[PDB]
Amino acid sequence: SKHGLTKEMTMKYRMEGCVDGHKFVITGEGIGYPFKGKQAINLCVVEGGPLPFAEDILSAAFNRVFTEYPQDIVDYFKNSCPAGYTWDRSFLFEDGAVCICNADITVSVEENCMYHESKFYGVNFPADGPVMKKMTDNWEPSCEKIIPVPKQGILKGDVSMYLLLKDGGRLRCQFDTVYKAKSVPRKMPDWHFIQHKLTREDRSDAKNQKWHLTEHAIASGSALP
Amino acid sequence: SKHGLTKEMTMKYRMEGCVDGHKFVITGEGIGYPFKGKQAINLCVVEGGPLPFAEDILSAAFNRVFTEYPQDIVDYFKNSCPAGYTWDRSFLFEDGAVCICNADITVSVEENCMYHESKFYGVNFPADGPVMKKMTDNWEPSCEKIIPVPKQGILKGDVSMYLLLKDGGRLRCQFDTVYKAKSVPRKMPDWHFIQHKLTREDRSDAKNQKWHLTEHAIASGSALP
Amino acid sequence: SKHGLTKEMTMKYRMEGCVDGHKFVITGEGIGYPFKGKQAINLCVVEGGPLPFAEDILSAAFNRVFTEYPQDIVDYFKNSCPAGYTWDRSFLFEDGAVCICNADITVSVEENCMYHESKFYGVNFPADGPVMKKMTDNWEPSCEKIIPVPKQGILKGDVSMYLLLKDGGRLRCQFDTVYKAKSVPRKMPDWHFIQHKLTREDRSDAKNQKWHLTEHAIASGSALP
Amino acid sequence: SKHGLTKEMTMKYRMEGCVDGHKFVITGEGIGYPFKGKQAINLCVVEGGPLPFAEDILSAAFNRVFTEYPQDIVDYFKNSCPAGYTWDRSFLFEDGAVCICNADITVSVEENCMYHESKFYGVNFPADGPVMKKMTDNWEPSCEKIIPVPKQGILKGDVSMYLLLKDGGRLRCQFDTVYKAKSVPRKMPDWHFIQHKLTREDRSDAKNQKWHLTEHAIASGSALP
Repeated sequence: SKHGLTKEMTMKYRMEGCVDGHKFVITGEGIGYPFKGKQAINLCVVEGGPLPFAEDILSAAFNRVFTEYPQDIVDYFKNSCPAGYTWDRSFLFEDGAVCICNADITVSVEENCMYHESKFYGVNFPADGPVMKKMTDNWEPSCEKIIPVPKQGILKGDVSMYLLLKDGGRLRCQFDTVYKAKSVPRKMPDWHFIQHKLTREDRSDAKNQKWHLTEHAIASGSALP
Repeated sequence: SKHGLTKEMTMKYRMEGCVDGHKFVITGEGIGYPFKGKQAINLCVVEGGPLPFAEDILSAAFNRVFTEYPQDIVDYFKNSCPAGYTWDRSFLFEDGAVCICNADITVSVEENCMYHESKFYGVNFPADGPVMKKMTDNWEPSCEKIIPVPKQGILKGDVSMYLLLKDGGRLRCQFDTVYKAKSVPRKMPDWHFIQHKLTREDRSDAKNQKWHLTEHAIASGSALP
Repeated sequence: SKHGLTKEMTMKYRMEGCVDGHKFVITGEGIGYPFKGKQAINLCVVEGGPLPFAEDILSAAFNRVFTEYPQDIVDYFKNSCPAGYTWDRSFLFEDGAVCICNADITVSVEENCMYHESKFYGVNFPADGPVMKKMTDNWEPSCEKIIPVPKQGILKGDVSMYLLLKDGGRLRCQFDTVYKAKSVPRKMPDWHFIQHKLTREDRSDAKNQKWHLTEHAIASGSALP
Repeated sequence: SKHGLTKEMTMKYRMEGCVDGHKFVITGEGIGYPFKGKQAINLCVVEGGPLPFAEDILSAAFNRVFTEYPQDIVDYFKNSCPAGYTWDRSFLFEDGAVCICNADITVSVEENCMYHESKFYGVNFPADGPVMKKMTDNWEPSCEKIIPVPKQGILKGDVSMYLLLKDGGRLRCQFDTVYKAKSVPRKMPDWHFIQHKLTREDRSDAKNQKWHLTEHAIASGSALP
């Protein structure tokens, strides 16, 4: 219980959102390894299912506690634990669609469990587009830049994301994030990168829309000396 | 009760939102003239006040039923009444801040009253910026383009907005809106303009954050023959 | 010769540019009415023809001297004559393509003729897109906002443009312009609108790519009192 | 003379451009190591000096031949040699300024020298801004994503850049590039990253504006297995 964290943790999730006027509630459970930056998550749509839009857009909404950090970069995210941190993100798609997501991350040390509460709002996805037609096929791996805001004790993230399409194409989406520990820390990182890789597999049956998500994420500094 | 509307109506409002992590609830009452495109509104912060951000950002969230339309353009908004219409908008500020707002408009014909329920979410306003420092001084009058989407029976709005600043400057914000009647109509307008003019005056006292808002709005076609 | 201008003038044009690596030179002649805001132009491709891209993208590059101004708004553009004015514009298309155009406008009072010299550079139009496939069908009429920059004696223009497509669709393009009289004037306008309407008709034959362009443009203040 | 390249090469440069209406010509000479991804360049302003804008904006305009590539990623850039390749880029600054740059790269095998011819156009830098006030202090190291366009035999680059400011701040700029070998190759890379690090030092004296630029660049695949 280095910051209330252990090598293998469980996670519980609850998301509320509204995309193109369609409301929904999703819940989930997962297992992850904070220090390896690995997590695996099972989501279940609990209101408003089946969703009229691609599962893939919600992927990056479901915890930088799961990142592998080298000893030589401050780990703003694990240091914020157990109380945790919150984040706000805008997604700007190349076709004018816009999302905002908000999440709150917290640890129960007694349960060795992370609680994740999020809100997802999306507007202006064209009904004819790959998201509303569910023609998407996961995000490509990426490199996000993490930038400290020193006067404020918060971080920014900047990653240009690509949602791959079933027809072989790709849809660009700009993520701009604000990461805020619940207690603004005296120790702050220098700017660094975090690389990410997602997998997503639908496991929906007759009763329920359900899928499986994984992330693998590793922080690092510039490769140039 | 042409569409359940009369020449002078009252309006009730309830807004829930969250800007840079700060939650709030606002309620309001107003009086307006649908056919003149004129409205006047009094807002009161009922949770989360005083607000940490400029009142001005919420202005365009508080009803295209209040627009003066010439006989020769279909009035998508009055035609949707009494049931009403919903809209979704993204605000993209020049400094990277992003909002989304959602509203639902409906008429009680028996009460001669419009009900307005909205949600406002904003992220990434810099703490040092004019919005979070409350250094803004109303929006400049504008011309919004309204564009029909014929296969779908909905409209888009496109207006480039300018929030004026107390120091003499201006902050650009791009509004992209989707307007959706609750029943998709057979009669749709051609593209047209709507011009808008807002006024805003804070009337906050010791007990309550409160302000007064007005809009005047007129639709028209191109000025070129 | 109010500013070296008369009610009906001729115009000569020369444009050099490069779009997606393809270089070209266009020359033209026209006739216009400065005080009515009306002009008609004939262009001829003189190097690099036939063009691999839609004629329509060059339309707004070919003179705010041709705008109808009411007496109650300063006419920054006619006041700059005969010496004239220069302008710089960025075009940002919704699909990531980007152009820049630069023009220089000047009067020969002796010839009652406006000289127009411009540069047009475009990058990143997808080869598969409506511009490079020549699938476009004129711009929709628009309303540009003109904004004074008082410390500097220059104007900005902001117009959200829509290039119509032969298949019934539309392509958004954001124009941001800087208008600079060659002598920064003591008399500056307040912000106002200019509305525009273009027509374009190809008149290409066997020897030469050629087309005809017209503009009609009228300035005005807000329609709200 | 693997593709006409050797381990250490000289480079000659000529740039023509225009930023906010100010024209200029720059020439340069350098020495670099193609296989190490290292180059060092000396620039001299030969017309239009001293420049009214920060040297730093021209930095990324002055050759992906200088990138360290692992054996397991196709090197589109060295493979295009000696004939070479061309590229087109848009720069979109957070404050609305816009640039376009075009370059042509070619090898003289007999002289063991790379020739670099470029064009740089910038508009809408505010006179009051850090670029026009020369208040900038180099770009931060970055990670660019290189994306193949398989039907066309060209690459795209996407990098979100940060120009550091003398006052401790930062200015965001989005680079979107198109890389085109003069002969479209049968061998194309998969998407990968290139990381970059620039240094810039002014060496201007009484006669001439002059500076020294270096780049170090290394390609790599995702760090996630």
